[PDB]
Amino acid sequence: PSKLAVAVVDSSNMNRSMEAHNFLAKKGFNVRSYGTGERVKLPAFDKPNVYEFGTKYEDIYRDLESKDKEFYTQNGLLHMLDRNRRIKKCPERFQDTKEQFDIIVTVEERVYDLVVMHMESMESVDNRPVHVLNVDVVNNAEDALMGAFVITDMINMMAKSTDLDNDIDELIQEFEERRKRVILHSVLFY
Amino acid sequence: MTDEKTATARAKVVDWCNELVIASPSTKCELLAKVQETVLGSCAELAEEFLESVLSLAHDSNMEVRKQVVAFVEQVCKVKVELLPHVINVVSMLLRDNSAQVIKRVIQACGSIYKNGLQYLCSLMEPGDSAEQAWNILSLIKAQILDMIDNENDGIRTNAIKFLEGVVVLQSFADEDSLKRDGDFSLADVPDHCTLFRREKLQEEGNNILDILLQFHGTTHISSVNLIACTSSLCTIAKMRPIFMGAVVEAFKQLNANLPPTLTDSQVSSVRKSLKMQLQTLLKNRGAFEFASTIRGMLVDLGSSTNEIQKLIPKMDKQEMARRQKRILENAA
Repeated sequence: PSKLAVAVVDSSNMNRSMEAHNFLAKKGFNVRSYGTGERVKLPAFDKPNVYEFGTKYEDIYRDLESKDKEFYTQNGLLHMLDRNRRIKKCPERFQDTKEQFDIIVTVEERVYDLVVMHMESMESVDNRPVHVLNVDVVNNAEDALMGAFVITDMINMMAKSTDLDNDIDELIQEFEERRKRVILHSVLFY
Repeated sequence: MTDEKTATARAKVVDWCNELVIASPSTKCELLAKVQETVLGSCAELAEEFLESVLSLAHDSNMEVRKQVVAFVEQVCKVKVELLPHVINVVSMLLRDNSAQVIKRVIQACGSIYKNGLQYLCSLMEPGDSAEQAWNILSLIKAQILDMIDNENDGIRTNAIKFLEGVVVLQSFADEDSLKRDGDFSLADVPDHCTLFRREKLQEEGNNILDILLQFHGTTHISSVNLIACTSSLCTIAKMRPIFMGAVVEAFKQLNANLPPTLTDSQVSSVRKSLKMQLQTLLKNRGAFEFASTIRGMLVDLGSSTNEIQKLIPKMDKQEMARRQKRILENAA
């Protein structure tokens, strides 16, 4: 709708960012998504499915298919991978992107810290500011869905503004009240 | 020795510059993107002849078009900085713009423009009249953006704070404790043979801009975005120029003790999280030696553990500490 470049960031770039990516893209937003982790982690507690960033969603689908096609259909991981492979080729790492945004949405405070640490670690060149917001999304299919609606609700309200910089703090303040949520908000520079 | 490349590129941009006068603002931005790529990239020689063609579009009614002109002028000072006196007027004029979106883009571009412009002007041994004109416009640009900290737009204020950060850093002297940054330029890099301006006068201005930022940072009705932006700009200044370390640590100490009552609960948490990060960064600087206990105090107030703070302090030899411990003792008397 608006000319806003939006990015949704999580740990793996699998469940929470992709649920929000999918809904924001369907609303017509210029959206990109990233993961803040070292590697892509998929669900024993001590036995996870680990992949490097840049590994195709299709290859991860056919890897967990050949591992156990029945188990990974019952836990909904193959259903998730089906959605992601339709959105883009592979999960991407935020720390490696050269893309610039107007708004960056993190799904948890731990991710927020990783995004802020990373952008602060780099010398600013363009002196271009970016709003970094945190919307707490619990890492499970049901909460990733509810969360994606909140993030879409928040980005839509912000897209309506004729001057986002001048209205953003009041918009967050009323959004927080209505939705009974805490939205951490920082400003970083490119 | 010659070839067809320049002529083939000139024919391509002549076509593009001709379409501009009769193109839609949307088509104008597409054309300008192509003109920039060729005239300042692929065939860099063609840049001076097609200047006025692009610079005239600074008057266009569409703000996107005006923003594209800014993007072009910013590239000119990066690759063909000798053209600086011919493009610098447009920048100053565009700071008088009605659209806040245009103002923000101009302030953003002025960061690299002022650094590249300052580097070029003090490099000339026999500077002409055009050089004195360009420096006069650059002086006015600094003053223009300095006024914008009292602008009614929050976005304008945020960009203005960021611009002023680079000026303070350029208009001060680096030292042993300064963070190693590749393209770092200080007053130490400004020659004595330079007639255009004096090192002492730029330092005086840099100190005045810092004093303004320090005061701005301590106001009671500052926005959360402006406060976070100002806190990080003060952190960059102190880590780049540790002479300012004491001043910045004091500003941070005063802020943590007196959070503006205009901040919301979320804004407080956001401001304190950023303050904690800035303090962690400063503690890593060798120049923060004198303020290590003050910084520790604040980090404990902001929830850091003893061991998290301890790991940040740089390892120093006793011969280095004695030099510092004695320099701190002689300066106090």
